[PDB]
Amino acid sequence: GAMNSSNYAELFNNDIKLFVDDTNVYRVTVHKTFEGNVATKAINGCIFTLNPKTGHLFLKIIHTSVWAGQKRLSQLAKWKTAEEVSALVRSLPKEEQPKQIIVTRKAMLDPLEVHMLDFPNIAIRPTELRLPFSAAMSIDKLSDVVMKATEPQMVLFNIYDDWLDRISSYTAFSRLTLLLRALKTNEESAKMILLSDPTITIKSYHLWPSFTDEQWITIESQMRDLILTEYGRKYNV
Amino acid sequence: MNTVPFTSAPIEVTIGIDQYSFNVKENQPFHGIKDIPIGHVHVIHFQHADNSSMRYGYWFDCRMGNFYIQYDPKDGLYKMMEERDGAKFENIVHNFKERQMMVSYPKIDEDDTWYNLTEFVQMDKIRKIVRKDENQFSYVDSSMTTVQENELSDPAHSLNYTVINFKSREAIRPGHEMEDFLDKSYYLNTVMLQGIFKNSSNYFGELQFAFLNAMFFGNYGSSLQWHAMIELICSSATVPKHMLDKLDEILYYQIKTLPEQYSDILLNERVWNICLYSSFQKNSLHNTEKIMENKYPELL
Ligand SMILES: O=C(c1cccs1)N(CCO)C1CC1
Ligand SMILES: O=C(c1cccs1)N(CCO)C1CC1
Repeated sequence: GAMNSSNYAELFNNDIKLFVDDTNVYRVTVHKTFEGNVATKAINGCIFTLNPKTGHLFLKIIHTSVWAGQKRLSQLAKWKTAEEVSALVRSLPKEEQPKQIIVTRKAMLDPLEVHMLDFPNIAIRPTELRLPFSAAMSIDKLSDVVMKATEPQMVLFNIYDDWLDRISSYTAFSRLTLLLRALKTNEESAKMILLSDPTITIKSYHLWPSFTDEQWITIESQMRDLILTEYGRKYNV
Repeated sequence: MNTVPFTSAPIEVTIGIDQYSFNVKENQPFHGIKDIPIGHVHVIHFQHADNSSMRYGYWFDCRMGNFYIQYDPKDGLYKMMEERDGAKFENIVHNFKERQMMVSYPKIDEDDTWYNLTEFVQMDKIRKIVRKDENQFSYVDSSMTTVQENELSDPAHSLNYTVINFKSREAIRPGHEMEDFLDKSYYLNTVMLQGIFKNSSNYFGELQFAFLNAMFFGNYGSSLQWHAMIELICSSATVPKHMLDKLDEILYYQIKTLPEQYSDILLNERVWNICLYSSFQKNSLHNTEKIMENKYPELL
């Protein structure tokens, strides 16, 4: 069934699973035309496909050329997402294929189900949480590779850096979700927290700064505050 | 005009013949139904007074043999049987008619309702959906499940309707996932019409038979099948114009005949609102949309 708070540790068991988020697949800027009408201009996007146990991120970059001459783009975007996820699964060795794919938006269920008919033993599941995976384009290195792309491209990352050397998947995913919630809630303040100290660097092969265990506790506390204040301050409290 | 005699009526029962019905009291001198119009299939159906559970009945065509009803006190139901001795049958019927112990099929002359509900329904096709080849007539009841229902448990007692499944490899060509899911014309015209049913008449016949079993027996799997066959046409952008016009007539008469007090269980809100207001054919079912809006505006 649906993935929710009640079955949260299931994410970190030994059944291979993927989250798929399609929020950033079809991205536009809205602008005025010379005649005073409104038009969209598409910009590059990405599918965010994440193994929550290992941190492996399959980032399929969606180049704007895939929209050329097409209609009903927001609908096509869901089917394109399902096509690419299905292609990714077929490219993996059998023993690496997922047993479940969890979609962050219910509108992805039928497109993925149809594209995965060849895989009757892969469960396609919705989630009840409002997971903040849309903020992935607030991660600077991810945003950079998406916007620079000149053609369709898959880029692989570990979204946990080296954290799993010191913490469990359960803790790593919780830290990721907290950082993404911070980035979603107030991007500027969140990014100030993460880079304020010039002595804490981001290794070339990492996405996040090299915080010590102690520094992560401080950082995570600061993200909770920013998110607590804003949840208070947004419900004006 | 043919006759279905009854040996007797030992238990109190509501007997239906097509869209008509009448009450027979325990041990009342009822000996059958006469003046049944030749040229159509018919259904004779039963609801016992004690146990309104289990409506059941028989589909038959008097051109295919001489049929009668006889109550079985062991199995507790009225059974259809074939009489092979033709002179014995004529002699029985003639005597029951002389003693005026039969009800008359009560068709009004202007009234085309039964033809309109059974236009494409043929005994030969009923007998492939309801498999029991030693009989020329077919038993159906409220509880019987469909083959597709059994895939999701006695195979001999099943309704073998054509399986329709919109998220199936049969429905979806590799490489046309989005196209075929959003526009089911491929599945309708190539897979089902050209491949399985061979023509639109057999498709309509199964659709009409499914509706009639839903209405007369409350058969839930039949109702699912009727709505699936409607939805498959409405969700196809490319349907022959003659099929759309005929479908509108078919559904019009089904909706016209449906008891108003059964509409809540027998009509699926999602399918009908999709078909009439969102689908490719939202503007192709004028008669059906007008009777639905005037008779069941709540559903919509
Ligand atoms: O902060 C939390 C909270 C847990 C329990 C109350 S807050 N996160 C991120 C961990 O740093 C996740 C739910 C565990
Ligand atoms: O605006 C917010 C939040 C603000 C601050 C922390 S969460 N939410 C969370 C729902 O309560 C919106 C749904 C996206």
